Amino acid sequence: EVKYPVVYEIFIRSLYDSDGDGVGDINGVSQKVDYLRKLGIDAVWFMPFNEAVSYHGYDITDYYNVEKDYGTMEDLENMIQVLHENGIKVIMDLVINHTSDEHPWFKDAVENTTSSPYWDYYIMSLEDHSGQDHWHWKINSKGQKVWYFGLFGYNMPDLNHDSQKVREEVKKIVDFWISKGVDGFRIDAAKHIYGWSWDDGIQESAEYFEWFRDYVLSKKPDAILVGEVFSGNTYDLSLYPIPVFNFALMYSIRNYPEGQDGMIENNWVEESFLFLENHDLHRFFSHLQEHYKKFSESDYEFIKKRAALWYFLIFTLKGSPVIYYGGEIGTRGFKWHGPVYDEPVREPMQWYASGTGEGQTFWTKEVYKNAGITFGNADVDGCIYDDPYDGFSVEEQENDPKSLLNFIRFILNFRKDHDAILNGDQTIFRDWKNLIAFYRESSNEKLLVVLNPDPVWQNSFTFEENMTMILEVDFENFIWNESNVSFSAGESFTVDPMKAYIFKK
Amino acid sequence: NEVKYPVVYEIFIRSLYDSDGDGVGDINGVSQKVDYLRKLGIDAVWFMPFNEAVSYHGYDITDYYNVEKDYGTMEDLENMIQVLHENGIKVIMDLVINHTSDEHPWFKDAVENTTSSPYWDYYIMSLEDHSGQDHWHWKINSKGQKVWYFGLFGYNMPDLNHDSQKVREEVKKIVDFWISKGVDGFRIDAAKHIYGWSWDDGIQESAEYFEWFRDYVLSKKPDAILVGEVFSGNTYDLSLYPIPVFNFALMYSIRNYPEGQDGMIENNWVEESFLFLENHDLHRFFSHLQEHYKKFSESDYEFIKKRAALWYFLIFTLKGSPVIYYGGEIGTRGFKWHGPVYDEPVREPMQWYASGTGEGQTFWTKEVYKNAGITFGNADVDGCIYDDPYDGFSVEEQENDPKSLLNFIRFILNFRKDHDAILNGDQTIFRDWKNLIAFYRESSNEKLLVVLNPDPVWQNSFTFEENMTMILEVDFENFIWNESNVSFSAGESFTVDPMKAYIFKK
Ligand SMILES: [Ca+2]
Ligand SMILES: [Ca+2]
Ligand SMILES: [K+]
Ligand SMILES: [K+]
Ligand code: NA
Ligand code: NA
Ligand code: NA
Ligand code: NA
Ligand code: NA
Ligand code: NA
Ligand code: NA
Ligand code: NA
Repeated sequence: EVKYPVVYEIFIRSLYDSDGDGVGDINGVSQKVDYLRKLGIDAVWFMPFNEAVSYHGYDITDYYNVEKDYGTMEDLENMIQVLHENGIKVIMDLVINHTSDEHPWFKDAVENTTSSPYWDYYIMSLEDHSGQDHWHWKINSKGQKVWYFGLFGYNMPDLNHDSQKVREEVKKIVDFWISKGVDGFRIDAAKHIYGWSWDDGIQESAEYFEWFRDYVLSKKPDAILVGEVFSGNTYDLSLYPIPVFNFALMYSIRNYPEGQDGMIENNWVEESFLFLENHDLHRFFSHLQEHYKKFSESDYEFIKKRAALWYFLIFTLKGSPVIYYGGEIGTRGFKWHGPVYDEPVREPMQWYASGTGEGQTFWTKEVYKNAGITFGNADVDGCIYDDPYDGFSVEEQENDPKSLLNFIRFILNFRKDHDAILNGDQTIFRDWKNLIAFYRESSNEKLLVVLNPDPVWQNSFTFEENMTMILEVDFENFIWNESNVSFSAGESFTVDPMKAYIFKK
Repeated sequence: NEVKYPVVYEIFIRSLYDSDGDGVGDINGVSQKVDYLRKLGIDAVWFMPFNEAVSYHGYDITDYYNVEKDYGTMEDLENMIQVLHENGIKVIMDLVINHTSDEHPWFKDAVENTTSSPYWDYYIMSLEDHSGQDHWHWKINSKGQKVWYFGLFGYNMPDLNHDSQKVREEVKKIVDFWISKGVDGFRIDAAKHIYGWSWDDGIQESAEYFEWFRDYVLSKKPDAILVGEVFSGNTYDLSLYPIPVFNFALMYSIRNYPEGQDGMIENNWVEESFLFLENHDLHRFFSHLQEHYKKFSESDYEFIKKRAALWYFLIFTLKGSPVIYYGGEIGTRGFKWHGPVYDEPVREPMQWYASGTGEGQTFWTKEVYKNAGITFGNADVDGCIYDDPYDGFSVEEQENDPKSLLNFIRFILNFRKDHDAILNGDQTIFRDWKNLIAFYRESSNEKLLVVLNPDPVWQNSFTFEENMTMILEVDFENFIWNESNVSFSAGESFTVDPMKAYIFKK
């Protein structure tokens, strides 16, 4: 009964360690269900929890088992039950573009070549493919050289989705996890299902998800589906027959954090999931710092205010908003380019003022130590982009009325009470740099949402019908209230710089 | 004998060539490397700021009328301009007039003497309280008055007040002065920000400002080169300016779609804009491509080289002045950092030698990296995070290697010199597909058809609208090129394979 649930993206390894090895785990997730519920989220998307070679989980070796680092199948079933009991759905990261090169299917294809049932699961050859783009090779025990295609590299051989066996195997994976209680799927690398290069075959990849959608919805009509199509082009995003993450809006906001004429209409993708950061990007807070060249601590409050304003927008626009774990406390982080790469935007969630306490994950500390990184005291406290006592923690923000955490909790709690946002259509009313205004309307409620992201210039509009102000936000003073004020059709309303309002019919 | 679209080489003096041994690239060093520049096929050099300034990059100026001492003397500069001129190379000065250093004597006087200072009107200053207002800063003078001032880029970069006619007169005077030194044109820093109370405020007002600036400069020197740095990927914003600007839209589009995209040329077109693939504020293009493909291994260098080469080919044949950032021609690597260093790693010592060391090699970064505790890439030892000894990335290793990026670029630039249609011609789009970029260049003296297929997989084809002769073929996948002529007739069909380019002549 909620068309546009709020999604929380969790990296299990960095959330909560329930047994002391420093690694976030599945029982750890269950132990933080109260925090999730109070945050106001409707669903969790987990980064991959299948058995996999690498820490991030995107190179899978068993689709039907749980990564041992995270726990057991029993743990997973229990956690799904706990989240459900708390009104929270579970979205599974489905990684079917490729497997690990350590997947038993692939190992068998390498060993037994054309005699292997899995030879046709992949894109393989015994003919020399040296020098060809994205082709790799292994030598099996018989000394034979086996060539295979792998867009993402030698350790991620591509699956052959022209094989009906592979399609049946995808159906079995879907069936299996639906039987465990999973509520939907986030489909990894949805851009690349087909294509002989990075930007080849988006039409064929989109077409693939017609059969996939039909199958999943046949088994579970209310299933959540979202594809990761890593493109900022609205045409590419709109091609897909399933919802996708709206990278266009995300990039637009990052490029124009003080607004831009036409921002909403120009980056609109119907039914898309709205977000500001994820496990593949610089953290949004850090991006804003870089944008403003404001890297010092006296600029934190300045940055917080701009961040909050764009969260407000994706929480009120039509579509499902996605919060990346820790985004709600302003978690910082930049991708690196060696000797570590995406670890620093996937760091331990900061529960504690001091950076340490019960359940605190710290798996990164050994990673950073072995890599020789001491910047940010990373090799001792585990985080390049967080320090003890710096205000970035759940503990420090929890009872602070001006924290980003409590703003987000406030808006998400507000959101639950308004069917026009949860289920409604949308009609853009204004789409200017300093005046974003849109109606949300379901059969039960009609709202007008307005926001001025410009730090300098006010704007105004005339009411089209009688409405009541039910929310006011002042991002510059960082205060908000729900005092009701009536307005009449024909009345002019001024929207000051960095304010937002919601009016109700 | 005019060239409307000269090839520009962007030089960071500190990182090019050290002529006196302190490890700091200097102006005499530039003169000593004039043969390399001429032979590369460069028509003009744009120098990062060489005025007296606080920081290593030069963008916080304390004297518009003197040369930074790290780089040399005014006499050095005059001789260097002479040397480049004698070699057919023009000189473009980085003109930084949005702001000065807070250590500029004008600003110091304004703070100290307030409304009695001749320079009070030069800045955006006030004795009224501005606490809490964004981009407002203050200093307290010797009389204990708190002086407030606007500084978009920060407290140490107070904005000049361009609504003041005194500041307009000062700008005229700076321009006149450097013109009298033989400077051939100006790259205008932060042209997006001349006006505006915030980062994205006042672009129209800033564009309007350059009408009077252009009119004044051209009145003094009709053939002056002008290009504004407007840091925006929006073609409408870029096209608003009455002077040429760097085409950030095309650069971002190529970086986002390095295997082509429908409408690439037309959707990112900015008339008279300067074309480029990297600069001193961006990740190096070679490194960008590595990240894009997740190909950071040395076994992938060849693969990356080929892609880099085809986009250089494009910006060397499209209408506009192409700009090469120093070391781009050997595929120099580099990522911006976010602490303890920032843009230093994309502004590292030019790699002249296979070994990393040799006469004139700059190494000013070695101390920077040592003091910041950076040992990655052995940087505290050889001064480069993003270069190693004997790794193939140097002028020495590439200069006589037939398949090097340097030899390809040098080849195309010297080819370019012989074709008036590129140097001076108009442009007419013929095809604008992901796997078929094709456009005419035509001057009164020559007509060309340029064709490129950046798609690594899918061929395409077109039909000739008139008889033309193929005068260049480039195979990027095999990394070979040739100028053996082949005639073609109107109505004849031509197939453009993946990763190939052609130039046909009427
Ligand atoms: Ca902290
Ligand atoms: Ca080298
Ligand atoms: K992934
Ligand atoms: K600059
Ligand atoms: Na654990
Ligand atoms: Na694809
Ligand atoms: Na694929
Ligand atoms: Na830290
Ligand atoms: Na020197
Ligand atoms: Na501006
Ligand atoms: Na300014
Ligand atoms: Na090095």
